[PDB]
Parts: sequence; structure tokens; C-alpha cells
Amino acid sequence: DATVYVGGLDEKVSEPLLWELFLQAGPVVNTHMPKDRVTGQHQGYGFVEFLSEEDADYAIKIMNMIKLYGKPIRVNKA
Amino acid sequence: HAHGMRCLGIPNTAHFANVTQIEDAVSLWAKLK
Amino acid sequence: NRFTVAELKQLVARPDVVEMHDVTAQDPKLLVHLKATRNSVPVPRHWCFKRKYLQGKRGIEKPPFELPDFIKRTGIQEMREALQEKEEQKTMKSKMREKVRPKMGKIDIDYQKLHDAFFKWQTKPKLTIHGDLYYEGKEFETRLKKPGDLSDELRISLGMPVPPPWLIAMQRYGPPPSYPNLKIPGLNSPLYGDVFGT
Amino acid sequence: KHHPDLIFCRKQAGVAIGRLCEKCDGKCVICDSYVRPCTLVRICDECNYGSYQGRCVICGGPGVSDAYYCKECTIQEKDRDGCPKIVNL
Amino acid sequence: GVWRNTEDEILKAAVMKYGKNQWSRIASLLHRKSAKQCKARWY
Amino acid sequence: WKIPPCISNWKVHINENFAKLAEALYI
Amino acid sequence: SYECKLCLTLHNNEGSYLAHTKHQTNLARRAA
RNA sequence: AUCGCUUCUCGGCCUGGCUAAGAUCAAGUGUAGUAUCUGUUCUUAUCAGUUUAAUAUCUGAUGUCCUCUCGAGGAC
Ligand SMILES: [Zn+2]
Ligand SMILES: [Zn+2]
Ligand SMILES: [Zn+2]
Repeated sequence: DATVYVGGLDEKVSEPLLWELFLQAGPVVNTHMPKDRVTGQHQGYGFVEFLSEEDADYAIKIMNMIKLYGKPIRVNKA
Repeated sequence: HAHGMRCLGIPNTAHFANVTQIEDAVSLWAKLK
Repeated sequence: NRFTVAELKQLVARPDVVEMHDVTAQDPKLLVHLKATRNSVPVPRHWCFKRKYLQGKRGIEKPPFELPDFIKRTGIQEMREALQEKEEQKTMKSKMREKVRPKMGKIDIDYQKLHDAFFKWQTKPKLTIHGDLYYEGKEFETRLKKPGDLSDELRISLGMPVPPPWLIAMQRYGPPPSYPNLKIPGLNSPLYGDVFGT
Repeated sequence: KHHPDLIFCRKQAGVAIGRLCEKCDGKCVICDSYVRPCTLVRICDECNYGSYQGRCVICGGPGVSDAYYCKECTIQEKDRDGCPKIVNL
Repeated sequence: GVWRNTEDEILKAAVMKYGKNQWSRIASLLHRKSAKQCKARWY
Repeated sequence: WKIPPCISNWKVHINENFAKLAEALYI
Repeated sequence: SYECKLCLTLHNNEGSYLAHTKHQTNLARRAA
């Protein structure tokens, strides 16, 4: 699982704020947080493709305790 | 390929990135100080 | 007639400075010796790019200008925009009518406000280093967002005072496997404001 | 205002004095500016002596005024570069 | 006398905007093109 | 009495005696 | 200046973009 | 209650005189240089020569012995 699907947040903790939290705790190589063609907004529930599978597990364990945009962030292995 | 440098034993640095061969691991962090 | 990248790594003290094509030069040892100093600059990569230097943006639009703070404090933009909009609402008949019969008052605020904006309110800008190379990017990589350090939004929305809610998890994991050189102050490395580590 | 062709002499300036016509009067001989004309122009050769006597060291009119280097060119000291009188080639 | 495609699109847009009877108004838009030339090129 | 809106523009049979005369002209 | 996002095509004149209507080939390429 | 018809209702639903069309009109360079659309684009096979920072560019040939009527078989 190279990507950690990080969610449990809001639009304030977007893909870029998830990249900032990746620069804090465990880094994300890419972000897969796409949106619809009518909305076009990052909900923050996206697959942060981390540096490795161990980096995605570190996002799933250590970085999945933030109160990201008021809600508790939860990342899972993807 | 990062697992490739893990098998090399050199850390994932710019000097390990500059080499594409297996023999570049002899100039690792445990070569000079 | 030339040595490989491993032989250049053995010969030179900076194996990362040995490029892929710089060993194909006539004097690669002299090129590496010139590039090994701390006051050297790289070649801009348009020699390797088919796309020309700052030509292939082609699908974006940008804001034109942001005035400095002393110019905005004098405020030439407001009556300049008012004069431009009045000229736009003018007809061309009114344009040469005002040409043959002009009127007073272009701006005419004062002189020492602009004088103090140029001299007393003058602020020195953030000039970059001697070795900065500008390219198609070179204005966006400002994160070096320190590793092991959170953000101001993460400090504000998660209620972290200047104590993150993932600080115990970060201290229990120790150094993360993504960034083993990251320092996390307050939980792992016993840090002001947003940047709570290095 | 310059051309890629028409080099002048690239020969070291001597006692023959430069001379400007009216059609391009007041400009610098190098950068064609008008700011602080400081240094007299010497044209190194028979560029003054002989057939081109009292003539323009630029385009070719009847030379009436002393050609001057400007202070912007003498900041980098381009006055020692030589003859600026155009020889057509 | 020549007829560029830009001039043809300008003439078509000026006809669809200004109707068919207005021709000096169209010839004001079309540079170096008289109203008779515009009418002949259209019809 | 439905009135369509007015749209402003500002804001064929030919006799065969022609053919008979032309054929007689050719002859 | 004028930009054609369906082609990524620059236009100095508006008639260049008006004639740029190949355009449909790169539009169908970007539709895929 | 239902349905039909009738009207009203509030919200997105089409929507400017005459006179001779009132009348009249409207002008460009040489210098080089560059950009933009637009016109053409680029897969058969490896090899070396040439070429280049390298690709591209770039000159040549693109499974073999035999039998069977570009196909198939046999000690290879
Ligand atoms: Zn000068
Ligand atoms: Zn002259
Ligand atoms: Zn001379």
C-alpha cells in the first residue's frame, strides 16, 4: 500500500493541508483527492500517495491522530 | 528502487542517486567521515 | 577516452556533482573541479528542454501587478481607475471635445506624500541569493513546511497552542520512516509558532 | 539604433579628431545617448586625413561638430576602444 | 480586392449583428472595404 | 386574432416564345 | 493575448482564434 | 375528497415617429528581426559509418544449407 487514504477531515484540511501535515508527520509523494466536474473542491478524504508503504503506514498510525479541520483525521492503507 | 538502495546499504542520498550501478555502494556513508 | 560515473565518483570528492553528460565533456575533471566550489551555478535546463525558456505557459492568466506599500498608501490607483473608467464611459466625441477644451485637476494631491513614500516610507525588498537560478518554476518551492514541524492551520484548527493532537503518536513512532532526518520538537526532540521542529 | 554590420576600424585612436554631421548631432558615437558627453572622439587614421576631411564619423553627412563619447560609455571606458568612423564593408 | 478568412468572419458577424440593409456601418468595421464590395462579397 | 411579432429587414416562370424565337434565330 | 485551452494555442489577433475553429482535432484529443 | 371547466393568483416562461435608406464619408512606407495560428509532420528490421552533450540527423543489407509447390519439412 503505497498510498494512505487519509480522511476524517473537512474542506479546510484539503489536499494541500494534507501535504502540509505530510511535511509535518509523514511525507506524501502525490495526492489523489479528485473532485467532480460540477463541484471542483478538495474534500480532504484523499489517497495521499506516501514515500513508501512504511510511510503510508506511518500516515495511518502516527498522522491519523490530528484534529484535521475540527474532525479526527484517519488514514488507512490503500 | 529505494528498496534497491536499501539492499545496497547506502542511504538514499544525492550521491547514492548519482550512481545507477550496484558498485556505487562502496562509496557509502561508511567510506568517509 | 572518458571515465564512467563510478570512476568519476572515485576520482572526485563530489559524486553528486558529477552529471550524466558532464563526463562526456572534453575536460570532465576540470568541469567537476570548477563545479565543486560553493560559488558555482548550474546551466539553465533549456539546453536540455525542447520547450523554450519561459515561452510555453500558453494556458494560464496572471494578475498584472501588485504595487508596493508606500505607493498603495499614497493611493494613486483609486483616482487613476476613476479617471480610466470616466474615459471609458466618455465617447470619442467627448474625447476630442475635451481635447479642444481641457479641464483642471488630474490628481493634484501633494508632493511630500510621494516624496516620503519614495524616501521615508521606502522599504527594502527581499533580494535573493547570488546563486539563484530562475526557471519555469523557481517561485513556489518555499516549504524548505519544515520536516517534523506542523503548520499554522494545523496549530489553529486542531487546537495546538504555541501541543499537537498527534504529538504522542509522533513521539511513540519516534523518527518517521518517510523523513528520518526530521526533528519534531516538544514530542521527539526536546519550535516557535507554526514551525514546531526542523 | 545600430547595425550588426559596418564595423568601423577597430584601430587604436590617435591624433585625428572625430567629427559629427547635423543629421545625427548630439548623439553618442557608441550607445547613441545624450547624457553628459564627456570625451572627445579620435578616429585613429586617414578617417579624418584626406578625402574624409570634416565629415561625419557616422552616416556620412557634412561633419560640423566635434564627436563626443558620453559619460555612460566612459563609465566602462569605451572611449579607448578605437576609431568609430564607419568604413563600409 | 483580396478576401481573408478573418475579413469573411468579420463580414458574417457584422451581417448577423447589423442585419442586411446596413452596409456603411459594416464598411466602417471592414478596413479598406467599401460597402459595394461588402455587399458583393456577401451576396 | 393572434399577431406574430414584426421582424424588420432594416433593424419564376419564363415564356417559351423566347425559346421559339431563339430556335427560329438559329435556323 | 488570446489563449485556446482546447488546443493550448496562442493568438495575437482575435481573428486567429476565430479561424482556430486544426482545432477540433486537438479538442477531440483533449476530450479523450 | 375526486375529476372537468372558468376566472384570478404569485414565481422562472415572447415582447420605441416621420422625411431624400433624413443626408454625407473612410488613403500609406522602406530596414532587418521575432512570435502566433495556419500548411506539412513521426512505427518494418537490427547493424556499424557519419552526426550530436546525448537523441535526432545520418549511408548500406534488413535467419541459414537443401527438399517439397511468399508456404511447409529434416541431420542443423
Ligand atoms: Zn554612449
Ligand atoms: Zn551623421
Ligand atoms: Zn579609423
